[PDB]
Amino acid sequence: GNYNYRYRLFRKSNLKPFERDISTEIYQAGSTPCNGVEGFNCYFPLQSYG
Amino acid sequence: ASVYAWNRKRISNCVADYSVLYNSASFSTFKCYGVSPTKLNDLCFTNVYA
Repeated sequence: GNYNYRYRLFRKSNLKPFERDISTEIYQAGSTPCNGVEGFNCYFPLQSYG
Repeated sequence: ASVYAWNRKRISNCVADYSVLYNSASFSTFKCYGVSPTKLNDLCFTNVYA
């Protein structure tokens, strides 16, 4: 498994053309705020291809 | 019900509030495979099999 290549699974909004997002901030996927901490409906945006 | 005789409920002819189901913290697993969880309140379907 080559896991060195990652894609942005989670984001709040669609990008502009020729826009790059490298920010490793947490995503809030539920009603509960995450405060930078993983948990219930709190996921890392970058997941690797298997 | 048991898993060899799983109960099938037909959800139809009604308006469905998926936000209450999604915002509930009692569920330990909420994984969708054909739709988006945040777009369940926006899309429309013919019927739902539960």
